[PDB]
Amino acid sequence: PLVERFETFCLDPSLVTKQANLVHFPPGFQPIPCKPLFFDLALNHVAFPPLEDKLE
Amino acid sequence: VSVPALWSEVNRYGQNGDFTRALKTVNKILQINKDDVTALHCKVVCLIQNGSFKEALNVINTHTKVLANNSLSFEKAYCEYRLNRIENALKTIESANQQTDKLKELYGQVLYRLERYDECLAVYRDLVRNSQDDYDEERKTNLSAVVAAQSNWEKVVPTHELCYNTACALIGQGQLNQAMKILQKAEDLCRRSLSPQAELAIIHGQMAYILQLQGRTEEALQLYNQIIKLKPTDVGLLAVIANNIITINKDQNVFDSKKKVKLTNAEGVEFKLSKKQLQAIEFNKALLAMYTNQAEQCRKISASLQSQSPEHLLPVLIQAAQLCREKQHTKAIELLQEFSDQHPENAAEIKLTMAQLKISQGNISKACLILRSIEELKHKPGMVSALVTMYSHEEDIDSAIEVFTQAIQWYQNHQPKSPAHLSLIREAANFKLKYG
Repeated sequence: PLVERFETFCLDPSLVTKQANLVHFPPGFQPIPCKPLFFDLALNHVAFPPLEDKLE
Repeated sequence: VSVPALWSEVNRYGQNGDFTRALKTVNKILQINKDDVTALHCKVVCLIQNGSFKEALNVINTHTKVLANNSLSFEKAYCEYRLNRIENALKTIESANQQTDKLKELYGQVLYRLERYDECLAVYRDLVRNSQDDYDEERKTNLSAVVAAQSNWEKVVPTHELCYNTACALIGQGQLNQAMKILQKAEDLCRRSLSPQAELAIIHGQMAYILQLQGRTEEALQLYNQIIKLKPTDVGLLAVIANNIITINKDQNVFDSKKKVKLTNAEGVEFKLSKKQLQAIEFNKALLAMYTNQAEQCRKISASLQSQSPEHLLPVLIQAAQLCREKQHTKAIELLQEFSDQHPENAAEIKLTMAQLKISQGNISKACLILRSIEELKHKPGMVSALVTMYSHEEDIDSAIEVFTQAIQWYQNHQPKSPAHLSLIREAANFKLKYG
């Protein structure tokens, strides 16, 4: 498409006929990258309170 | 049995690692005595470690009358966050009397889930710089995940997990060649680790994305198919792989496209993925509905997406495509016109599409007029080439040479003596030579 060809001066006579190919019509699909690896570290912080005040 | 004996057994079993029988003896203490805040704290901790967040939430809500003192702010907030109740968890963290390290780290995770990447990045920088523990590599890779997400979607210039996240950041920044090399380094680091194949599955899923971006569609498709057949336990990764396969297939493999879509909308997907990913998924399935004659649902998805005003993906084009597919595109004319008028910042590409629609069958002069209206991209060699050939089609030589003059003047004003500048001058010179 011409949208990705905004450089140089190609004659591309297709622009004057029906198959202009100016932009992606219908619009192109949008792939997405995989989400970055994230860790739920807060599971490591849940634990019993200090029992030293209430032990034998 | 003596209460200190039960407490000693509780402490021993808690340091042992398992929690079910620890919970059983904690509730035995509870039935012994109803007013020991340590006992209910141990109970909610056991419930959280056992994965029953709803039960701990219910316990906290029922015993809020007697809790008082310091309150189970962190435990309640964690139960809400793990129950996808992020909005209530925000105020649960914010309404706590005192802020602890566990609360701050939970707040950072919640902010990451809220896509508030600025405050999340700041708080996680503070977490890494301040708190030292046995999971500092995990904090480093989480911070790297945050910066990768910000660079990938918010457009912000910045162990195998850290290498993979660095590759994700490089993908976001636009680099593709070195991303493959870094992913191969992470693949080596993973291969030497397990000798657990899901951590290699995600690496290969990111590898296939780079393969697809560079044009090597066949190898990307084979990699994606092998990752899908490997059956990883993640759900967001499956959605990402499925919609990337959607983008690869386009309008050819619709039968597999439906399968990928059904894998794209599963339980917990809306929470694992970012808002930008979900919006791109909505765009992709609206496109698929268009290519599969499903017009009403396509329009519904387009309207719902426009209601959110997406930053990067404008869905009105899809609706325009609808009105271009059903051949009554006269309404699409004014639809794109008014959308461009209401959104001047996004009007440029809308008018670029407008021109293509106005060269579809006729009215070429109006197409040139609306091409001239795109001031942002007016002085580009490709567009001026298109304008010149269109004007030469109907022999509007004066308009073509005046377009040349405006382009040359703007280039002289902004970037004199550019290679594209000199190319424009030479092309104009020979055009004038061959047309007087």
